[PDB]
Amino acid sequence: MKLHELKPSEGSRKTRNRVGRGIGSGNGKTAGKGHKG
Amino acid sequence: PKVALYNQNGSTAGDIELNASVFGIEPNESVVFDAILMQRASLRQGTHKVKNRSEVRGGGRKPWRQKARQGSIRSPQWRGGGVVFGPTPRSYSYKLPKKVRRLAIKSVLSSKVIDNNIIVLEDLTLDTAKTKEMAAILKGLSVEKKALIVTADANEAVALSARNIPGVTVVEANGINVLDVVNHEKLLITKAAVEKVEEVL
Amino acid sequence: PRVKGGTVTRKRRKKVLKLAKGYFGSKHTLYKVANQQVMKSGNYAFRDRRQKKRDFRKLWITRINAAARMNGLSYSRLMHGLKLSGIEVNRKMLADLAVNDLTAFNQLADAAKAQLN
Amino acid sequence: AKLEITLKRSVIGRPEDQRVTVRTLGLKKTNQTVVHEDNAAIRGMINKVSHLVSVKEQ
Amino acid sequence: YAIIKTGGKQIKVEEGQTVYIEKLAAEAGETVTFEDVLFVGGDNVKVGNPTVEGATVTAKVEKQGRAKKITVFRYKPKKNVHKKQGHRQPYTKVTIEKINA
RNA sequence: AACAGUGGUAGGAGAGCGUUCUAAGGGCUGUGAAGCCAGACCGGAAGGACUGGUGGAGCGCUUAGAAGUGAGAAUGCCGGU
RNA sequence: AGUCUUGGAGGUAUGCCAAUGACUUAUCCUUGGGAGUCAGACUGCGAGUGAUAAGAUCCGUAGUCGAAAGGGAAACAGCCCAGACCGCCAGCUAAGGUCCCAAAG
RNA sequence: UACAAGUAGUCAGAGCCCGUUAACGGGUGAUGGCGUGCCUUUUGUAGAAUGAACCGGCGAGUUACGAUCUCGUGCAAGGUU
Repeated sequence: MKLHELKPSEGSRKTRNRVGRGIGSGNGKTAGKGHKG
Repeated sequence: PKVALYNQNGSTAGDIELNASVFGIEPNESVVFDAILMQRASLRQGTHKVKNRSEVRGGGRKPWRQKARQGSIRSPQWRGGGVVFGPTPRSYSYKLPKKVRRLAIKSVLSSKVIDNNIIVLEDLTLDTAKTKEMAAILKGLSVEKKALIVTADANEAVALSARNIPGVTVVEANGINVLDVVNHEKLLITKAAVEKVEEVL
Repeated sequence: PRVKGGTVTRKRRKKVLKLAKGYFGSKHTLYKVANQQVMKSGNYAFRDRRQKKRDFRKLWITRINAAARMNGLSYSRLMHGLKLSGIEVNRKMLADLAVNDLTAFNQLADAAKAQLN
Repeated sequence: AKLEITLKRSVIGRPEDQRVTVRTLGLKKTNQTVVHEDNAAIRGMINKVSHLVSVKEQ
Repeated sequence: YAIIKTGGKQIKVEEGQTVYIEKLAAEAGETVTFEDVLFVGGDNVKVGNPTVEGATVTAKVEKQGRAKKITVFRYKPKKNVHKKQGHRQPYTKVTIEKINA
């Protein structure tokens, strides 16, 4: 395994969900928390 | 496996057996990936820090008055200061199960064996600690790129030489680890260090 | 580490301001109003790409009606006659061309007249 | 036999029961036609939605 | 000059002129042929029931391309609904050859 | 390939685009780097090139890793007008 | 799940149950993870209710909007028709219409 | 462009002036059709609900320790310091 061809095991790493960064991601204005509740 | 024996002069017609349980293991790429990520972390210092909204100088009074009063000149939306979360000093190191570490080192060694990037030397001795002599020896073995040299019990003439050559690193038998094996293209190891590594693992 | 960011903001706003080229006054200068106008233009463009198909048929029908009344028929009777003769495959658009460029298309009106009896 | 059932009207604004009936008939789009064997059950489900469908016999 | 139907649409063609059709498959350099000729105007006129029987218009293919890009953007006020999409509609450039047989 | 489907707020799920840094491999650049200006180019979107001018010394590609990770609204804060 | 069977019981002038046959349909159960929602609005039917016609009064019950653009009702959140993946200067219809504005007698 | 009534665009369209990353090219547009800004909130907004003079920069789901669930890897009745 060379240092420029590192591959993770498929399925071991998931990208974190960043909330509040636009309306196109589904978690925009209300940030997934919806209205007052 | 069996790998041709070699001498400092560069030529040998001998041969040596490598213990298959260490140099014949089928490499486990996922284990090596986690070993690289763990060891390449825990090298980082983590000495970073940012000032909170309460650690910034001033801010007590409510800035306004008249002739209302709302907030603090140090709220995060002011130009003054106050960072919301920012970095904070912390460690990044963690641990793996011991069997995982052993499997990772064995896998890297066997992988390097497969690609013919291993040279087993009868012995590496230097009468004089001259960088020139190490350069001549390295050229004799056709080692033009980054190399790792493994000795038995840390002789000093070899450590002093090759210390200045920009792509060479010298370690002793119990110092080998995943990063300096993967990183350096070639592996020079003495027959005694082979025995020591085999008997440790 | 810290990330500053100015280049992405400048480029993203400049794209909109360049799309707003030709608008009146502040609507080609300030980003906030140019963005609103560009969105409105997108909506209008969709709606009018439908209305264009609506409108050209209306124009074709009007021209056919005129050229048919130049022969003693109306649009409805001529279309019914044309369909009743199988020659109706011919469109409205192609009919209308053969009304500003070859009024010898009256042949078609004669066929419809013959079938309407 | 071999009736052809053609959805002539939309199901928007109709109560749920007729919607379920026409879905069971196999009609999803407006002006869609389907072929069914002639029985009394198929006839009955036809008459329960008769004003939203035209039916002809092969 | 005849009236062809190619792309679920009809066109009026005279020899030598260049037309743009829907994809129409084929490949540059090939000679396409149209069968549904609905009207053969000119000196002798042949209004045909459905299609003029025994009428074919040959043509030559020049290129297969896609038109200028259209940016389809739609949105709903007050509801945070946006949608952006690109579109280039494929065509075929064709030159009319002999408009009979 | 043959069917079937593709309006959408709260919300659930999936796939991606960009930014700074770090590691490995590969490279650019005083015969002109980053940045800035213009254009009638390319992709389904976020976006990406190529030419010309200005600029006068650094930058980017591939695979991974880590985040002070993307602004049009807070009677936001600071500056300019 | 729909519909017809199968039977029966329940009315005094439409229903209820089982039912296992079909013929169409693809749904529904359990466990686990994550939620949002808790002043809805208007219109039409009833005739439950002043059981009558009601208005009431709520009660049900269906639809649409909310979260739905397009055509019609001059204009029109909730009425009528009808559910927008994207292009086309193609065709047939729905509600509603055919003297001119304004497509068609 | 001095007979004209407008969320300022969009679709159709002559005339004039140009000539491009040659492309069913670029600029401006007399006339015709359609068309009540953005955000927040609400059952419902074009409103006499709310906010923003304009431009630029800065500005909000993190980290630590526990609990639980899924996926990956190692070993497995044992696994781990």
